[PDB]
Amino acid sequence: QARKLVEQLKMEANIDRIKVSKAAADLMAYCEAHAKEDPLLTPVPASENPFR
Amino acid sequence: GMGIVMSLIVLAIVFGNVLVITAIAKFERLQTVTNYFITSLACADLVMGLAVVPFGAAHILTKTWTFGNFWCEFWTSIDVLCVTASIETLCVIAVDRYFAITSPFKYQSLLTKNKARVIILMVWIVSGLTSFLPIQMHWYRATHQEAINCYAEETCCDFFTNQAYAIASSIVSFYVPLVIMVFVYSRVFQEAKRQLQKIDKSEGRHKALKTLGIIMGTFTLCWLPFFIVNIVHVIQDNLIRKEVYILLNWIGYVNSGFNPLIYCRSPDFRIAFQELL
Amino acid sequence: QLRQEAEQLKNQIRDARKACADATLSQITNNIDPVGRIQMRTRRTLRGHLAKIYAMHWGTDSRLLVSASQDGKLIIWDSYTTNKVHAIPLRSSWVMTCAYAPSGNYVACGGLDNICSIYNLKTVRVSRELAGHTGYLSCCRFLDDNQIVTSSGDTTCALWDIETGQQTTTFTGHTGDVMSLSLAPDTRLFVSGACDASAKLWDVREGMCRQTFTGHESDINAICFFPNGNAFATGSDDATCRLFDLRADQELMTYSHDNIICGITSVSFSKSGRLLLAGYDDFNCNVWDALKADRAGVLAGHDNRVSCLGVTDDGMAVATGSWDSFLKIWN
Amino acid sequence: QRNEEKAQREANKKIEKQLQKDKQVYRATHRLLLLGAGESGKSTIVKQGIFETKFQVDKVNFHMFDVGGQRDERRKWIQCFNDVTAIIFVVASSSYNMVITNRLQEALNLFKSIWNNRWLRTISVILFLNKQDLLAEKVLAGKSKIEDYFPEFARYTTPEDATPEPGEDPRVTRAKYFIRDEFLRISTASGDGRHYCYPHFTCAVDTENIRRVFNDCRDIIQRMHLRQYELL
Ligand SMILES: CN[C@@H]1CCc2c(ccc(O)c2O)[C@H]1O
Repeated sequence: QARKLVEQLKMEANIDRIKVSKAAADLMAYCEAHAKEDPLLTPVPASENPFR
Repeated sequence: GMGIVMSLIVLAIVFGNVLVITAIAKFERLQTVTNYFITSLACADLVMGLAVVPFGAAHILTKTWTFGNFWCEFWTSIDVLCVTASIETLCVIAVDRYFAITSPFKYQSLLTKNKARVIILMVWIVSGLTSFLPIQMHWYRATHQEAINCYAEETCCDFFTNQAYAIASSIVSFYVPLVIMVFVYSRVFQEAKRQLQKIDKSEGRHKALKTLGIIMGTFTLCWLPFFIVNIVHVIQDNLIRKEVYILLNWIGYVNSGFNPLIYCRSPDFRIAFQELL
Repeated sequence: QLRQEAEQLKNQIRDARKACADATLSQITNNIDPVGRIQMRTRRTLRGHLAKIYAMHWGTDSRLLVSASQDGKLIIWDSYTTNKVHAIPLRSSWVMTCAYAPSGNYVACGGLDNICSIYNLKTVRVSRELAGHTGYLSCCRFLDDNQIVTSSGDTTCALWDIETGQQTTTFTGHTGDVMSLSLAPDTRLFVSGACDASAKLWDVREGMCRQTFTGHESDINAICFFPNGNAFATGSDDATCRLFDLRADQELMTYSHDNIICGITSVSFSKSGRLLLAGYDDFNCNVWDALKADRAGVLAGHDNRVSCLGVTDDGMAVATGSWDSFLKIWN
Repeated sequence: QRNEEKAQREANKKIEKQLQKDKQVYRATHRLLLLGAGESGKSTIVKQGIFETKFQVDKVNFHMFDVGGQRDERRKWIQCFNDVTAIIFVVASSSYNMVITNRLQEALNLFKSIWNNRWLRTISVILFLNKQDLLAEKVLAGKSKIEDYFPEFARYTTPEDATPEPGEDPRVTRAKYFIRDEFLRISTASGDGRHYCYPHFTCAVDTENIRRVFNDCRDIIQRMHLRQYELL
């Protein structure tokens, strides 16, 4: 069963991966861009709120 | 002097009962079949501490009932109703514990919230019928001249009652619940002892006595001395003085304040009290 | 020979992931303003379950949600009016998962019976009973009205075809009992965490494991997928929640505190991805700022442990289901 | 939109009535978990992916949910059985020498794991020591002594307060009580009165097992109620 494991590890060995800085910047940009349409982050006005 | 201690008693009763009621109401985990009876008992003790005790303290200190005769009769009826409701609710709680311990498999079927509401309502209707109906319809009115003079004058109020009503009220309020509670708690003590012996026999390698001692001792030492003299003063006219009667009545009143300290102590109730305070 | 090659490959993976660490996420994020205190109050409390609840799933309309409990019943609520639209009895009393189809016509459930039951709401009979899993099911999700993905305790995840009722493909090579599963918004990929610390990323169409993340130390009880589609946060039993990145291949941040020592049972993300809401065994949920790993609030209305947590597609409401058989919807 | 709301409210009322009926049904029954070892003899007991057996005694409904297969050392599913009335544990007391660590030691480890579980910090365990006849045959006639596989047996002496069978040998009673005490030590060490262990010596031919389970469940609920009111 070691052959399957080593083959899987070899398959997972070579993937083009970006630097952590770029990924963190992308996540920050996504969080900032869509922050306006977040009822939980910014409380919705009492009017048009479905529950209250 | 006397005003300070009575005010403290009123404050303690009201505070404890409102804490118990709000702890049951606010927290959903505290709502249980037994806790419905606990809530009924707390409501009885709270209406006690609100109407029965402050008015009695005012009557004692002022030495005159400044309120109307109708208000005097209403206060007496509320007093009887609260006392009998509290004692019968204690009896119902004892019966619920007895049914939970003695017959555990059928306890779930026997006790239900819908059925518990019926039990509480029946207890309160019995209390109402035994308190309001005879007093308001003036069936408790005595016949001797002293009672006529006391009740004719609206300035002063003292409890003068017939032999029949006094005996019936005592039996309905205390003695029958006393018998029921003594029987059921002797039984649950017997199962507790048997379970302790079984545990000792299985795992060879006190608490029930203390708990039942508190539960029965506070109730007996609070209400039995009052009801003995309640019967006696009817049996012998000159045996019991008014001051002793009132003192024992207030000793019985203090049971309402003492009651949450013994019936509402538990990890869940302690946590709820800590959260509220 | 083979073991030495595997060890060398693992060392190569560790070295490659080390070289990608240009800067920690906290270093970049510390400049941006904090979210601030977040206060959420229970708007709706859903009552009617007898025993403990394990799973819930918000409908695509954000109006209907389905909850599963050990009662053997699958109650479908209406969150706005607090009305039970359907109450589906189940053949097996023990269930551990539930799902809501995107179309709203189908609902699935599963548990210790090793069988995934799919119910047809619009017709509440059992549309199909899916058998083939050796162990208990832990989580189910709907790709479409015909494809369902189930994660079981036999250390294998499977993709079924509802009409055919057979495993179209089986995801193997996982060393622990899979506990939670989540889908990408494009439904091309999905992730799964198991008892073993590693959490894997799969490809639905091909059926192979693209990537593996092993940052945790204990059982992976919960998993959620970032709305962007390039990250996913896992909740484990070691009182830590960690944010992994598919493109970076290693963790970015670790959400934990010394005060809390209980495991995490359910995790979810807000619509913008800023707030990571995680359930806990310490009887209440925590709201984590996903960007700075700073807690923003608590949800302390539950009496028993929180077993499931979810956020509506519209993002308006957060519903948590606990073991006290009470569903509470926060906002 | 009022008609739709009224219809939905009527559906809610019907569902609530059905839920109340099912609530009465659910509270009526008692749930038990059978968690014996494969060799211990779960089949013999259950004769009198998950197997459910519904048996009622004295108008009390018991449901015994015995997990089938799922042969995993790690037991995540055990947290599901947090509300069961009792956990019925079946152990083969005649397997003190079988290796397929010994079987008895594996059962001891499993019992210790069940006892020391955060979710099972209240659930009591009913212990059945099956295959009593085989244990007696091995101890009496067999040349393999339990002392070799259990070193602590040498210093062990039979309890003064014991209940030997009407026709039973001394040495086999010593062995049986030692095997019982092995589980009882684990039972007594951890649990501080919330849950207890009920060790019963079961034989394959015994038919009173249902009565034993009924009595043990009654004792469990009685002790739970007594401890709730601080009477024990
Ligand atoms: C005015 N004080 C009353 C008079 C008689 C009485 C009381 C309480 C309970 C009863 O069953 C009674 O019959 C006393 O509190």
